[PDB]
Amino acid sequence: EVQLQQSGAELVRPGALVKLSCKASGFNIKDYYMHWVKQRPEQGLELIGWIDPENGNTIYDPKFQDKASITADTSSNTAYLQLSSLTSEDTAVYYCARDTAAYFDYWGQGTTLTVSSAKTTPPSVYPLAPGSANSMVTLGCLVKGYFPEPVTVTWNSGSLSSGVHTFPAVLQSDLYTLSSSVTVPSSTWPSETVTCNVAHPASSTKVDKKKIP
Amino acid sequence: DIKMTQSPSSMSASLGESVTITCKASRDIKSYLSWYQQKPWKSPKTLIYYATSLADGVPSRFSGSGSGQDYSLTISSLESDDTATYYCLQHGESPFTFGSGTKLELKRADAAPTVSIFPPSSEQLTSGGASVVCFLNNFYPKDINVKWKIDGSERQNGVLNSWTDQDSKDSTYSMSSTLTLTKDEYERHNSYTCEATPIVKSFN
Repeated sequence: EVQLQQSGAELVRPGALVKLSCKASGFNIKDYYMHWVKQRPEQGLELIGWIDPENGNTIYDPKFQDKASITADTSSNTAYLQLSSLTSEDTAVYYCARDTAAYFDYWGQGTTLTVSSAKTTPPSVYPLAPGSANSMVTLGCLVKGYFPEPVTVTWNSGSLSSGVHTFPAVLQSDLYTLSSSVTVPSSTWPSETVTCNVAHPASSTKVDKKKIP
Repeated sequence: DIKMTQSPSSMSASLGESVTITCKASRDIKSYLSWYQQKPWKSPKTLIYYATSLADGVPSRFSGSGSGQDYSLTISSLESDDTATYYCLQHGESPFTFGSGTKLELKRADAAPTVSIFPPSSEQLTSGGASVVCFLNNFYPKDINVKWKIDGSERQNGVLNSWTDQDSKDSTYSMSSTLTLTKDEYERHNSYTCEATPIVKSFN
């Protein structure tokens, strides 16, 4: 299968210099044009430029002519994206994509770049049980005070999909706060064992919080 | 730099209805245009290429028309899982450019939320801070007011609201309202309540 693995979430300070990577597998990048795209929170797609690994040739959307510098290593099947003089304006999700020449048939999972002075901080995870209360039973998880984005939240380690709602994080202070809700039938909550799993890679934090009344 | 004007910015239709999205290029791109679909927190997925060709795995109800400088994406029989943002991209010449996109939403039938107020936790209280999260789940339309009442009155402290994107299955929206407080400020008053417009749920 054709895949494109991108480097992990990165938090760096203003004025720094980064170089994100996009590693191909299942095909040879020497054969395609690879592209880089930027996408800010709840906003559109913006191409930065592309490269032809064969000869090393590149072309950039003029907006990025002095911000970005795309490179490739045919040996390692890897494409890079360098961004200099970082500002908060550069904080966003970056994607690499293969261009067959008719469309973009493969996209990397994307890399989350945060430009800020804030320090990495693990979240606290507080279970949210009813405490009062009946056909349905809703309970939630509360991920408070982590930085930078993002965090992932699962229940029973993946088991139980529907009846799930994870709300987008908001800045409660210098940090992020996020909540998630699950909805299992009455008989379950009690007897069963409902837990939420949190992952905050940026601080190699993993946590499981068993719900309790 | 060939510019791409995409239209409309956002729109809604009821299931079954058909929507048409358009993109116009600043010059003739000779059908070297493609459409994409992007759902929330997800990467984009190719929909059409060469103006009219469907991509693999893509349904029939998605079709592309136009030529020259004018192009359009038509989705005939609208499905609740069609909620997303669509982008056109032109490769008539480098640098290639995307349209500003169209945010498409499903126009279903009114639906009241399912509220669930939650009391701060001990571990949280273990730290000088308390939060009272309220969940308003699966409702439509998306707009809604959220009011909190400490005991019987409304006093300033701190409220934060977060909405999920539209549901692929039932086409509803969900929101969380979290009342923030300092531990000791919480250990005073007694009847906390979150209202929605009314609808109420509370605890002592």
